[PDB]
Amino acid sequence: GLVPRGSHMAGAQDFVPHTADLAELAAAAGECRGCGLYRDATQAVFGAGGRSARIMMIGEQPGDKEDLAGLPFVGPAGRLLDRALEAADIDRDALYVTNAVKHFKFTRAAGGKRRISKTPSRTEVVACRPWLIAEMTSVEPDVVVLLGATAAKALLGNDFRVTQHRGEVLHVDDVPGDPALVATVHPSSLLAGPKEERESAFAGLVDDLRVAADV
Ligand code: SF4
Repeated sequence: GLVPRGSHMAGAQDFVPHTADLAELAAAAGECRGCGLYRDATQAVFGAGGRSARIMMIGEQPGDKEDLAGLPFVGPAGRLLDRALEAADIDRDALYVTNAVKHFKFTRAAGGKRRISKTPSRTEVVACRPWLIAEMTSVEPDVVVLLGATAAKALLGNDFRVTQHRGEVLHVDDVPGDPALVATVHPSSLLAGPKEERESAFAGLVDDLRVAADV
């Protein structure tokens, strides 16, 4: 064909430039129309960090605060994650942090105090995955921490259950570079609930971060 058929016809793939440079990738994501989420979001929120990072962390999506900060993990969940990283003795300079989808999907409720996140469909996750693959091949992390169900399923499969594999180092044969994978609870889940449950859950997140950092 004058123009061939191929992966560039699906999802975000044709918006991803043939460069591993994270600044160029982030600039290009600002123009992505790979699914419908770019329309109502303020901006794309690419990952943050550098290519020497040994640990990559992936959440679900930018939330209300991130959508306007332009940066991942800035809101209350990000502050809880910072507390856990510090308890786990993990250097922020060793991290590249991002999300399975790069545009905030949301609604409002009258009387609300924030835009309410809505779950990306598996269709949206698969559409945005080209960016995640670009990030992973750019950074070459030794280990990927998957924060919550959307991010864990993005790499481990749509049937994967975070709740059934806590503490475990995983490897799957179609992830570029074959990094270790550790799936854990998303920090937003630890913000609410009875104290004893939040405290036990926090300790478990610190444990999983420490497993990842010991890879
Ligand atoms: S969520 Fe991902 S695939 Fe969809 S428009 Fe945004 S960057 Fe592109």
